[PDB]
Amino acid sequence: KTVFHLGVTEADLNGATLAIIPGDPARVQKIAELMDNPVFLASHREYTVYRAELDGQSVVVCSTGIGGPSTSIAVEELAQLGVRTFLRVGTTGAIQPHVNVGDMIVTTGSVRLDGASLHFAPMEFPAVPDFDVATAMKAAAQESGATVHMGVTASSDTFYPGQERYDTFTGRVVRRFQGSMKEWQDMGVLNFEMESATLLTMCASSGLKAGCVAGVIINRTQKEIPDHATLKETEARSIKVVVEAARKMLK
Amino acid sequence: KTVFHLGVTEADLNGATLAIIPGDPARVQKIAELMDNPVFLASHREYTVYRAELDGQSVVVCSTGIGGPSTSIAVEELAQLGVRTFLRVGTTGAIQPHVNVGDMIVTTGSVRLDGASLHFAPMEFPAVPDFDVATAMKAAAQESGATVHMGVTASSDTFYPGQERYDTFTGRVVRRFQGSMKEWQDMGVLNFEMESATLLTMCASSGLKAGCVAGVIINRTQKEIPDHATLKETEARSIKVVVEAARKML
Amino acid sequence: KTVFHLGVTEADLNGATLAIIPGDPARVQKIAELMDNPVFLASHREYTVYRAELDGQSVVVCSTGIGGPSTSIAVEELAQLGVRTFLRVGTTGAIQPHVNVGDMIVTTGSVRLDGASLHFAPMEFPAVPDFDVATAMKAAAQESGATVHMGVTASSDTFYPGQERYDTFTGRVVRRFQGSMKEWQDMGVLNFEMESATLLTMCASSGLKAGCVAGVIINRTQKEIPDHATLKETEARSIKVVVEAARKMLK
Amino acid sequence: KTVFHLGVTEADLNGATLAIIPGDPARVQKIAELMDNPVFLASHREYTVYRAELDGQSVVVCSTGIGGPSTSIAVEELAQLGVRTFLRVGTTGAIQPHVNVGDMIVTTGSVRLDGASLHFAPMEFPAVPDFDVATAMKAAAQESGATVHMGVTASSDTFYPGQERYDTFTGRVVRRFQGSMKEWQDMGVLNFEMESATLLTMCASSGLKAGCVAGVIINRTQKEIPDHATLKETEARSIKVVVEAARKMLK
Amino acid sequence: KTVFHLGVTEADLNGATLAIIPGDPARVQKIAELMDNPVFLASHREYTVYRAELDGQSVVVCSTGIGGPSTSIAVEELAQLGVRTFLRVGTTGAIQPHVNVGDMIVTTGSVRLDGASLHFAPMEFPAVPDFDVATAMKAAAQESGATVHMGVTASSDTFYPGQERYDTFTGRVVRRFQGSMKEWQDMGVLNFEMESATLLTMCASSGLKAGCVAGVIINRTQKEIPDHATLKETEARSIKVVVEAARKMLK
Amino acid sequence: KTVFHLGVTEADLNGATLAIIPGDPARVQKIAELMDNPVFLASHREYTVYRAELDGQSVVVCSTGIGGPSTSIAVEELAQLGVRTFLRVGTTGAIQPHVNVGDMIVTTGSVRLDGASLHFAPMEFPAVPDFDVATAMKAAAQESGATVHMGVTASSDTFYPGQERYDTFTGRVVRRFQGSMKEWQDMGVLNFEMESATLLTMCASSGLKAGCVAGVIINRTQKEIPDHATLKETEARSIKVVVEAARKML
Ligand SMILES: [Cl-]
Ligand SMILES: [Cl-]
Ligand SMILES: [K+]
Ligand code: NA
Ligand code: NA
Repeated sequence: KTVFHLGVTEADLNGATLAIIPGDPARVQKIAELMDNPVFLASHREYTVYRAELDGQSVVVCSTGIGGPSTSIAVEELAQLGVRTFLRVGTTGAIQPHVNVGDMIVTTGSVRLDGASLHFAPMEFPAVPDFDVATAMKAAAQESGATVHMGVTASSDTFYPGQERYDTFTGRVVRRFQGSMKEWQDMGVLNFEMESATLLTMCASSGLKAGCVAGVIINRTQKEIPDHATLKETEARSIKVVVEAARKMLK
Repeated sequence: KTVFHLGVTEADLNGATLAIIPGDPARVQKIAELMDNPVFLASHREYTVYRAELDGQSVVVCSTGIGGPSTSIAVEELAQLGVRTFLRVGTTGAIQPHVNVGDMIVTTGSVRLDGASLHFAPMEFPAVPDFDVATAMKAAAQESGATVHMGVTASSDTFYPGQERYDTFTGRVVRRFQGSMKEWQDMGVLNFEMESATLLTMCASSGLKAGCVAGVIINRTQKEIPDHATLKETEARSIKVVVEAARKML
Repeated sequence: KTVFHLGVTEADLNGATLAIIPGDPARVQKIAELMDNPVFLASHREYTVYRAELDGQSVVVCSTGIGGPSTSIAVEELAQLGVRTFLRVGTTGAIQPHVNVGDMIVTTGSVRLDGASLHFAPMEFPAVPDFDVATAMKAAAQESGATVHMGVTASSDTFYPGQERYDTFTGRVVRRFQGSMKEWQDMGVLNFEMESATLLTMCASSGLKAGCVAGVIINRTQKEIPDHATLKETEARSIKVVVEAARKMLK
Repeated sequence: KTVFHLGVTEADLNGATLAIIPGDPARVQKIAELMDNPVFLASHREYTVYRAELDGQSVVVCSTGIGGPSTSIAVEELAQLGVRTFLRVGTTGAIQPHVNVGDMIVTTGSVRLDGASLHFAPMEFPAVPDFDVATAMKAAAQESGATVHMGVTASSDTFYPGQERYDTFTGRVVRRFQGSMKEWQDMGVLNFEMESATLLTMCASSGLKAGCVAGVIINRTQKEIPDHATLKETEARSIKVVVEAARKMLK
Repeated sequence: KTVFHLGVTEADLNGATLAIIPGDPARVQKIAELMDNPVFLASHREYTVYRAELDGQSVVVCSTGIGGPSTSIAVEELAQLGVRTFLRVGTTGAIQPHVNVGDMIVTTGSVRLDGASLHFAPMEFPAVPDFDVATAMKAAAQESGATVHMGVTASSDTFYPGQERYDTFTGRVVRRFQGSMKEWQDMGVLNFEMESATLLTMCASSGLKAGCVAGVIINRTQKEIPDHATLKETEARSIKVVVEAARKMLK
Repeated sequence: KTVFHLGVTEADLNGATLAIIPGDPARVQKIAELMDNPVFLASHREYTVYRAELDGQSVVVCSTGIGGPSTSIAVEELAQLGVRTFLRVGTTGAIQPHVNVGDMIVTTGSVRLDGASLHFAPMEFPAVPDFDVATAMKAAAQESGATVHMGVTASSDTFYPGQERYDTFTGRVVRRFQGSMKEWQDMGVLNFEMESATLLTMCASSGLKAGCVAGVIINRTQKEIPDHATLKETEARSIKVVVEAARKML
């Protein structure tokens, strides 16, 4: 009746079969307010849950927290309450020099540098979005006017060594990830993030539709720092895009 | 420069940056003749190479043979000669009951039950098609009147135990693949095929655009050996689709 | 010099070298409250940070959120700011019949059913706590009058399939985890939780001291979803213990 | 009655229990014509099937195409039709400086750098030839007057990165295969090819007798290009040897 | 009624529930004679078995030989005869620069660079000692006045390449172990040894209590082969420690 | 210059380039006495080392103890002292019905269910004996009059769960090895053993010549208990065979 982590019932969802899932709980209300009659449902741990209405249809907005584990919980419990489509939205740092701040990335596949994806399908299984969702996301992102990159995302269970960051406490990176960023860059990988492999694998192997869209707020190959105005616009466009993607997904 | 296996030069390709790559060498000419001015280029081993023209643009048709290994050779050598986009048109076995023989399946991602993909990217890397290619294949399949399915393909380095076929000489399936078909089926995997994992991983990790459309010649809900009656019709439909998909990519 | 996620500085920590790291942001204040001069530092995402004083020494309390990924971020950024010792206090599902709800388990080693641990050390590396911390946790737990169990914890990147829960949306569990709970039970594994493998492996391979003590909120031999009853009193004991464990580490 | 890929029946084989299996379909007739009454059976895909008679006994010659996958099909379908002994013949590129063009390599074991072998046996299983076959091949090869090398062959699922070739489109080789040729060389590996691991593992784990014999036509460590006559002699010798090996295998 | 390899009966053990298990057969008599009424039981292969009495309780001393395999046999067959606690006392090579010859190392966890541990638990399982044993070992070692180190031990199935020794016949080390010693050192791993991974994993997963204490006979930051001069003295201190650790475990 | 574990020098071996390596130290003298001028060199741990003479050539006999780890030490340290050929001899339990007690098994390849082999070569590398050694062993075994089996051996790091034994303290076998004996049986594996994967992988990847021969003294699939006479005859034949195998190698 009431799922263990989200603290929400099916009734609270008002027939919603689609959820927009940001990572940050503070972003949930912002996304919900883009739609009609946003309603606060619950807030427990990293899970802030809102409901809103899009073209007369109920839409859930639920934060996942950082990482596949907390994400897998949110998706599972929402799925128990009837949610079938999951739209990942956020902002990300690109690792390709041709990708600029303000561009949109729609994940076509994820490098599974996570662990939670393995709890739903063996490693050989592709962390791939639902085609309709990826299509809707591409459409919404392009209609926003932004430059849109359809490509592979490296999905890491860590923010630091898994994204080959050396500016750390130990300043070192395990053997597996040494020189990994260059390897991903050469393989055409667009960006790092921390939830897509879990989300895509879990859903693609569980009869759920999922996809990931993100605004690029920084480029690790570029030394130039984006201004607050461009960052604000990119954040806003990212959530505008995901809501329009939701609109395209609704029937 | 003449590539080792394909036996063709970049000049032979006449500026072609797109290749249609069937597995069956006999399908190459059949695909090429759906296009303009088809010309036989070379035939060596499982590699039959034709060149043709589609809306004024050169297109290569080149068989890959069966399997990731022979496929990886074909793509690499075509890539050396300037080909950047690869459209696999193949035959496949459906593992979902609702899929019918004669249907088309466009791979959105491949289960990597192959070995060759590992020679281009670690297993964590997704065997995913280029989005434009997958989109073009879906559109082409629909516009050709075909019934098309978008979804995950289990891409196996074997035809028999890796696709959990039991009607074999030993009748055994190695532990790893025991119950695998139902596991894939439960996970929503649409079909079995042998080249998509290699092709998709190799291309997605090498700056090449790839995709796989395949005609369903069998449903594993019924049997293990594809009926010989529907093969040619299904193939004919698939090549119509892949050529139209190529047209959309150009 | 503020860390990326936690939003705190080294100055904010007032020389703290020890951190208590609950998973639940709500539990942070509750822990800091048991110490002297608790002060809210920051709250961003699943990271709520308080500072407090224990026997005249500054102690950080910082939520990790659910899962290895968000935990690894908290630990790394706290480490950048001078923290060297991390005490996880959390909730857990015991899988041994002789362990009761309300009991406490000090992890002596974690089964690495996560992904983040691999970003710090290969799978062969033991997810083992610092010996001094485990010692301090055992003594603190005993001195609190509660029944304590020393032993191995299965640390999963998921709450559902990785802990072999079948009462789910798909009702399926991937081949890897089919029959896994019985396997762990037969191997003497005490409980399931979601952060210890990451925490212990990361710290044991990074020159950081870590340990995990957890209150049993459910016995998996009985059911899959923990009773909401006694969730509070179990939580109350665990944080009492972890503070005393911290006191022993600072002595 | 008719096998799906090869397009032949048991009757077409005329009681043959031994098959010579070259990679190249264009080579099948050549091998068959070394024996008595060569008869074209079928040609489909990379599979050209001939029948011939050796000392009054029927022998099948069937191409496999390049790679374990296409090979596994031919072996399986031939096995269904009664073939129990499989003699791989072809030419190869050595990686040892002491192995010269014109020499014969008889595989005593294969490094499993393929995928198909795993579909018959886990990686721990040795890709080993049947001892009688290896013995017969060594005998035939030595009786040919050529210098014969008995040793380990590296069996790669690719021609390019798996054999650490950098003269490619991307010019890159995955981490796994970087420095791999030198590793194999130092381990005494004689040559690269692309079928033996699959063939040998499949047969050894399925009650089939298999072995691989190859003429050396190029050496990765040598810069000299062998002349046309030498290449022709080596090709001719290789198929003469495999037929003589078949003769020794026939009972 | 005699166990397969050890050649002893339960009656021979005289009610012993605790075993001291050195690797060296010659060390068995030395250990036994530190206690009361030492008696030779049997010697077959690498298994020399003695019995003695410590505070009126029977203690069995049994060599394991070198390696997880022979160790697993000894542990199993002793467990068949009622032994529940296993104290490994061994020799070890220091990985850290300031762990000196003659120091004692108590293993808090083992890097599983072995194969035998996998025969009892998958790699995710922690090679961790029983807490009481590790506690008793630390106490005994510290009370003895020895210089004691608590920490992670790299436990290898080989003495040479698995402990990155280069002064060997080939002078080669497989890719996996190239640079591994520095990796372990940077991760804070204290020492190399060959039995702890198997012993600890086996026991922790089989309801047996185990621990490993080892005398440092070489510092690997200096050389590869232990000097003979300090062997006897280091061994003498280590066995004094393990006997006292046995005393602490008995009750 | 004495090697650390074996406690012998190169001079001690008197130019020996071949070693016979039984697992049991007690069997070293029994092997050495089949040859000329046997001499005790050293005994430390599980390593009893003898030197002997076979047709005028020095041959070392050295025990390895049970398991790959201790075996790898002996092989390495002997190799440092000039030994290049290693003949493992022992007795084993067969898992195939057609393999009777008294028969001889010459390993053609080993299932690497060990850990030490990985310290010399990745798992993909075949645990294969030197062909001359295997050939010499087959010949020597045949000349003794015993039925000889050439085939794959499952080489386990444990005696109990790795050989799927349930008559143990816990009675438990880890998931990996559950049903494993039947798997190997179906794959035609002849026997279980505990040293060959390490020995063969180490030597085949290090320019050393190795092989394994073993008399069968028990069959997992047979109820019948072998009598003392046949057992005694089998262990005696095994060492006779390995000495003759050594003779053929020299
Ligand atoms: Cl099919
Ligand atoms: Cl050492
Ligand atoms: K041993
Ligand atoms: Na989280
Ligand atoms: Na092929």
